[PDB]
Amino acid sequence: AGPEMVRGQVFDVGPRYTNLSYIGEGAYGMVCSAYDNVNKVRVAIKKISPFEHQTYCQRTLREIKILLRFRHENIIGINDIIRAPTIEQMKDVYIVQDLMETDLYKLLKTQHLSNDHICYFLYQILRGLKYIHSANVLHRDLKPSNLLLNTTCDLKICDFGLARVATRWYRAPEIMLNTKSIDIWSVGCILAEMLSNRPIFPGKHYLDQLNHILGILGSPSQEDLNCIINLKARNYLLSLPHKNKVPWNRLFPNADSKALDLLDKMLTFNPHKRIEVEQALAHPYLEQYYDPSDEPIAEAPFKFDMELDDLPKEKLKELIFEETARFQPGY
Ligand SMILES: O=c1cc(N2CCc3n[nH]c(-c4ccncc4)c3C2)cc[nH]1
Repeated sequence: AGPEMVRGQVFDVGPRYTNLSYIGEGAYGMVCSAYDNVNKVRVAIKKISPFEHQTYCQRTLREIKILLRFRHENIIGINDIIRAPTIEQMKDVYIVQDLMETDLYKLLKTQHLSNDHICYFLYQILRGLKYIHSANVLHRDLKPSNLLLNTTCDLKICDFGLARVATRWYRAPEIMLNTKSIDIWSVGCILAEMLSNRPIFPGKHYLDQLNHILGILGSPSQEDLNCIINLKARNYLLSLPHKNKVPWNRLFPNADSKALDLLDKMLTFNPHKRIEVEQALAHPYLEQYYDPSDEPIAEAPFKFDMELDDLPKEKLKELIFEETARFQPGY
C-alpha cells in the first residue's frame, strides 16, 4: 500500500494511524484527523516541516517542551510524536493530539451563540489562560482558530509555537507600537467576536489595524502615548485628526451589560491599566462559572534550559530529535 497522501502532502503516520481526513492548514503546518488503531478513537495529527529555518525549529521545540510539561483540561496536550528513525532522514515531525469537533473560527462563521455559551467559552479560555500565565508563559497568538471545541462544549487552547516565558486582528496595540497583557487584549477581541459574529478590529494592514482600534477607543491620551513607542508609529498617531470614543453599548446594543463592562477592561489601550486574568475570572460577568477551588495553577514557573534563540538550526534539530526519542517504538 504505502503512506497516505493528503492535499499533496505525504502523511507518513501508518501503521498505527490510518483513514486520514483533511482538517486544515496554515502557518502551523497541515492538520488531518486519523484513526488510531491502538486507542480505537480518531485523533488529530499536525504535520510540520521546520528544519530549513532556525525560527521554525525554535517554534517546534518550544511547543513540544511546553505542551509535554503542561497538564490542564483547557490546554491541548501531546499524545504522540512521529518522526524518522535517524536525524538525517528527519524532515517532518507529526504531532498527535486529541481530536476536537471544530474551532471557534468555524463555529462563529455558522452559529449565533447564546449569552450563556459566550460566558461559558470565555470562562474556559480564561481558566486555561490562568494556568498558562501562572507558569510565567505568554501564548502570543490567541485567536478563534486556536480555540478548539468538542461536541459537549469543552474548550481547549492550542498552538503554542509562538509561546514564550514572560492575522493581526487580535494583536495588542503595545505589540504594534513596539507581557501577559497581550493575551488579555486577544481575549477581549475574541469576546467581541463572539458577541457579534464578526472581528472587532479587522485591519487590512498595520496602519489600518491602528485606525480600527482608535476608531472605537478614540484618540489615545498623553498617558497612553508616554511610554516606549516606535517613532514612526508615534508620529503617525500624532498626525491623525481627533477620533471620538464609541461606547461599547452602541457597538453591541443587545449584549449583557456585565459582558461589556469586562470587554471595556480587556480592550484598554494602556497595557498597565488592562485587567489581568485572575481579576477577569472574578468579574461579575463570569459569576455563574467562577470556581477558584477548581482552577488549577502551574506547580512552578516554566524555564527553558538553553538559550533557544541563539542556537543554530542544526543544534535545534538535535534537541528536537532528543525530545521526541521517548515516543519511538520501541524506546
Ligand atoms: O497547533 C495547532 C493545532 C491545531 N489542531 C490540531 C489539534 C486539533 N484537534 N482538533 C482539531 C480541530 C480543528 C478544527 N476542526 C476540527 C478539529 C485540531 C487542530 C490547529 C492549529 N494549530
